[PDB]
Amino acid sequence: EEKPKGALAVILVLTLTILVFWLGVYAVFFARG
Amino acid sequence: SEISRVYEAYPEKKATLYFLVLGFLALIVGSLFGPFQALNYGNVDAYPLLKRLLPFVQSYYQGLTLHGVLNAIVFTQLFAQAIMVYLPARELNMRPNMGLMWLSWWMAFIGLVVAALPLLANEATVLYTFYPPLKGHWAFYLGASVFVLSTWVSIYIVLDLWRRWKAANPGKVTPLVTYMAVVFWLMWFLASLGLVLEAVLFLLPWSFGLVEGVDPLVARTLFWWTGHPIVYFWLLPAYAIIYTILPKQAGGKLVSDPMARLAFLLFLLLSTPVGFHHQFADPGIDPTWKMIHSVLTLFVAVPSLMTAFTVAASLEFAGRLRGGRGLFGWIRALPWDNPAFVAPVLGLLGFIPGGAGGIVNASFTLDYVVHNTAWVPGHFHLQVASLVTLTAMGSLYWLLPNLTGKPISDAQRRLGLAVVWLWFLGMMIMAVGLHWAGLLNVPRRAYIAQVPDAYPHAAVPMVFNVLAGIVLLVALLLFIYGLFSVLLSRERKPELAEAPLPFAEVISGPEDRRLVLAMDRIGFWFAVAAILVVLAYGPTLVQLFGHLNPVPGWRLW
Amino acid sequence: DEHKAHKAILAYEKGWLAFSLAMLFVFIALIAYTLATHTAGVIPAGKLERVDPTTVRQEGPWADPAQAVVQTGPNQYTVYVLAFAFGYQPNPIEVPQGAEIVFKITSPDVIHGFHVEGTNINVEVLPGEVSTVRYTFKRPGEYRIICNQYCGLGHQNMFGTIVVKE
Ligand code: HAS
Ligand code: HEM
Ligand code: CUA
Ligand SMILES: [Cu+2]
Ligand SMILES: [Xe]
Ligand SMILES: [Xe]
Ligand SMILES: [Xe]
Ligand SMILES: [Xe]
Repeated sequence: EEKPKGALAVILVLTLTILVFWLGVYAVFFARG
Repeated sequence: SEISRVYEAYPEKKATLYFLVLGFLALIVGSLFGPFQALNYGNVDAYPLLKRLLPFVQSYYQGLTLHGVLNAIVFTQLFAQAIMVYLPARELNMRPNMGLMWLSWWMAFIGLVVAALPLLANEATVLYTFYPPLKGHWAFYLGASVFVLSTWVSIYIVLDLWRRWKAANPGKVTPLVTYMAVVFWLMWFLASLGLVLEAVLFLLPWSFGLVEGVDPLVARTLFWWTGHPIVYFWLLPAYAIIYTILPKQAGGKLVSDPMARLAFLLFLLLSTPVGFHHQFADPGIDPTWKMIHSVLTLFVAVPSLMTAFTVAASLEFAGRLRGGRGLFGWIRALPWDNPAFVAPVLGLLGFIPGGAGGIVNASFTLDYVVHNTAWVPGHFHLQVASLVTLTAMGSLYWLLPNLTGKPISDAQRRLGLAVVWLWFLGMMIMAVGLHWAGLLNVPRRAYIAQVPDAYPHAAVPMVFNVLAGIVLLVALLLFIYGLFSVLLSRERKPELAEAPLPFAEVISGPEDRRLVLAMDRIGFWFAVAAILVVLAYGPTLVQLFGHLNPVPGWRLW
Repeated sequence: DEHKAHKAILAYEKGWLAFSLAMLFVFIALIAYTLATHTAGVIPAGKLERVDPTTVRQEGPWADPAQAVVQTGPNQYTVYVLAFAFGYQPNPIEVPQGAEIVFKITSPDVIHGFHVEGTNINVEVLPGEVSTVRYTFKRPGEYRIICNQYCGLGHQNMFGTIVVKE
């Protein structure tokens, strides 16, 4: 039909989850430096 | 001497079943220790009870070895061997060399038994990583060796099937499932070398008394050569099912054949030369090489990242054909009444947190935060204990019938959905509990319920670990009940044992051809993969082998 | 329909791939950053430093626990730690905060973990090998060492103590 709105919404959640994990632990790394 | 014309016509069906059964049996036995390990990480010590039930159990650690071995090693391998041989066989409609296929089952069985004896007798309480100097009984190492080598036969069988098919279809592109299976086994072959080397050069002569010392650094370097790719060896069979079977179960199609091929190709290329990510905290390994492996490891994440989109789009597609509404309508349109659909979809949900965990672990310096903590078990239960297992569990609903002719009643189908949801839910709760306690420096591989006051700051995540343990205990029980109810009924519709596998249709495009063609240069890509391994491991391994420092073995249980 | 969705997905797929790769390379840049800072000290020494595990507490820097700490620079103190079957030597390790503490850890039996709670110090200790990590404490107190690598039946009870000096 058209643009994969649901699939893009999924990989958005994935991307945000990746960012919270990575930046969340990137912060703790420097907090314990 | 064969009672059903279904097995005379499709003998591979029988061999497949034996792999499966043996696989799930090992899954059940190994998983029993799970609930107790969770309670342990909830600060509750239930082991006396376990000890009363299973007398042979001598400690927390023996139970953790059985858990890691029977679940992560045995179950997974057998499932793989079943899936990555049977599916490509049925797709090609070709019979695998049956002499060899039965040979591979006996190897796995004999190897399992031989290794089981010293494990069950507390002669091998070293965990599923069996790091030296910790010295187990010889029959553990021999048993494992044989069991793993079983795969080499499997590799041959598939390659054979592939050559034969290419002969009867000159100039035709490898069909999808077969392609996957082929790159899969080839990848495994290259991956397995690390372990083989460790076993052949050190482990086996060590445990037989030929040598008295083993260098610990080299042994664990070789181990992780195999160590990482093996998890992909666990993952890809599920992936195979997810790409080629799940879309059908969802009521849609695989939206891209080339995408799936690419994903698998990348895995062949990038699965093995990344083992140093398991060795960040090790000494004697150059920091530059660690960074290199760190980069290659972030690249091996790419295939998964593609999978995520390809599969999600296929599920969105399926949902739309079912009458999918808006941004989220497709989701509700899916068949949430069918376990074979539900199980893997849940697995994929938890895989998101799982993968994010991995990428973190993969970032060199950031590993120092979480290494050897409960975070790592948190990571992988989302990966293997959730996605792989659920997929395996859920595939029983089409697979078991296809092999046995035994139908599944509506009662079993609903029993399955409960098991599925509970397992998933339980896994999610534990994931939170272990990740939380892992950031709170609680170590893994620890009987911390024997030292109650050691970790007071993990008060609340300890609760989640208790909850999960209960939740999952119930689910496991229900699985056993439901699994046997199916394997112990005499209802037999031989027609459904002859029905084709519910493979999904694949949407193809114009540009496919030339890309697909390129990927089908298997011999080229194999050598390429081989070269990467020599490039990423060669330099280091050379220096280690020049300066071997073997130390004596220990028994500390 | 179906063949229209094929082109749309494969187009957003390429955009997703480009974005993913870009995000990964940012990570690679933010990891390359931490390697140029002072935090990168916790990275184990790359060069090989072989030792005998059977004579380590008989002859050598790990033989005498009293000579564990040793000022090796104006603000540098080299600590010779020994991780062994269910304990750490010296216990406790005593060092001044603000000073660069160069740990050199080894084991006489099996593999151990050296995890200093609160810090980035997380190194595997290997029998016959010296684990060499550099670290600067910036806060005073009693830092607890945890053994995070399974080392036998007393593994859960293997703890240590570092008392940085106010
Ligand atoms: C089978 C399970 C295994 C998988 C798979 C796995 C994946 C990764 N791992 Fe790992 N791992 C590490 C890094 C990674 C990375 C970068 C990935 C990547 O392959 C992950 C990529 C995943 C993604 C990029 C996510 C994609 C998301 C998808 C595909 C789901 C989308 C959902 C959909 C579409 C559904 C939507 C549905 C709707 C209805 C909306 C590292 C560090 O680099 C360590 C060492 C830690 C330490 O210090 O010990 C490590 C440790 C382990 C150990 C411990 C071994 C031991 O005992 O010492 C095990 C068993 C394990 C297994 C597995 N691991 N890993
Ligand atoms: C009944 C459900 C399960 C529960 C409640 C459970 C729980 C746990 C817990 C709490 C740990 C941490 C042990 C420790 O660090 O001391 C653990 C470790 C582990 N689990 Fe499970 N698990 C379950 C099922 C599975 C499955 C299905 C697999 C693989 C298919 C698996 C593979 C592993 C492995 C390989 C380890 C690490 C072993 C080691 O470090 O020696 N588990 N599990
Ligand atoms: Cu040393 Cu656990
Ligand atoms: Cu890995
Ligand atoms: Xe082995
Ligand atoms: Xe095994
Ligand atoms: Xe092996
Ligand atoms: Xe592993």
